[PDB]
Amino acid sequence: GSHSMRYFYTSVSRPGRGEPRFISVGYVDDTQFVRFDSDAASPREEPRAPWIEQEGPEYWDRNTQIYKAQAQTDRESLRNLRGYYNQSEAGSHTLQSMYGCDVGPDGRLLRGHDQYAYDGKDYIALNEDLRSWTAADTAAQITQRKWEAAREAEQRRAYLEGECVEWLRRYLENGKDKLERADPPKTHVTHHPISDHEATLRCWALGFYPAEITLTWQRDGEDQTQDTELVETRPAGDRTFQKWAAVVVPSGEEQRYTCHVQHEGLPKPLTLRWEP
Amino acid sequence: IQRTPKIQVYSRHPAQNGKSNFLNCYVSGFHPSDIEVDLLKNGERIEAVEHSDLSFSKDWSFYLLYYTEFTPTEKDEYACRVNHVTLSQPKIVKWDRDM
Amino acid sequence: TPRVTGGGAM
Ligand SMILES: [Cl-]
Ligand SMILES: [Cl-]
Ligand SMILES: [Cl-]
Ligand SMILES: [Cl-]
Ligand code: NA
Ligand SMILES: [Zn+2]
Repeated sequence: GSHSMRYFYTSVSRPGRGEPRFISVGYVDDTQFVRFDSDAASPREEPRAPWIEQEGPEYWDRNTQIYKAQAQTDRESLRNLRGYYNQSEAGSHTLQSMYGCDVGPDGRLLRGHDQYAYDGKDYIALNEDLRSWTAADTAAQITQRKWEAAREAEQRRAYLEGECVEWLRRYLENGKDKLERADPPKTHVTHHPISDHEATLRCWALGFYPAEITLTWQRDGEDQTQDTELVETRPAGDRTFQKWAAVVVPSGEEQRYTCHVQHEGLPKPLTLRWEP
Repeated sequence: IQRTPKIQVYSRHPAQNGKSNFLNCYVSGFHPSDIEVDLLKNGERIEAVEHSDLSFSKDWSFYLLYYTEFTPTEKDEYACRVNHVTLSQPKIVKWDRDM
Repeated sequence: TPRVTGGGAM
């Protein structure tokens, strides 16, 4: 199916506690495969998935030099950002970067992304055209003017249509037994009385990959959106994800409720009921 | 400005007394990234808990998984204790096998 | 593999 590669950088200043820490993590779909941390004893790009371990010494060396240069650039950006917002040198601030490419089943580029956030708020983003920027405020307009003057978007587009697509295609081939495998959810419904007249029905989905899933409860075939407690999809720690959806039902009406599960790992969607 | 963490405490596999498993605490949706997470066994801090590499979602909020190998029993109680700038007191979430 | 920017900063 469709695949993505994304890099996620976090630079956090810490006045009085040294220079800003730079951390980067790289993903293919929901699978993390690399990390880089400026606070590590000997900062270097490290493998975090089995299929990337085969990359030679030149891979780890080149990438380590890229992150080290980026950490320095982010520290310069944090200083500039503090000035654009007339902020004191005393407070901590965060600069996040998120970029990458989406490709279809045939490896062709579907969409590129290259964007940033300052203190958790969108700051600037490369538009879908990969040629122009959208600035959130008058401070990001300064970054936009600088990047327009430097024709910065052209280098971003070249990576997104080039290296990004070519390396993602390589990683998908090298990690095909996992990256091209969808593990379906293992499901069950639990029943817990709350009182003499109500019980919770909880619909479980376990051991699935990728994370994308749809879990819903219906009462007489009608979606129970407002009355369902739906937890965020969570990692199990073994590459898979979990999720549950619960509803409070009147005692004796359990058979009117159906849990519906949609996941790419499933031949067809599941319809589950409480089986006493 | 700031976003408080969502916290979920749960096991890697459905819990079975006497069978080795992993106790997880997933913290997500928070900003800024600095956070402190402890896993507790019968109210005491478990030593050498590991965690995932700092990452974040499309809405820029951070998430981390803290985890430890454990063998559940009928008597032992587990919990997760989280501290964050948005919290005036540590927030404790008890492990409930049904959630 | 990660991207290299122009390096002129924000
Ligand atoms: Cl200030
Ligand atoms: Cl593999
Ligand atoms: Cl939640
Ligand atoms: Cl904290
Ligand atoms: Na929740
Ligand atoms: Zn730059």
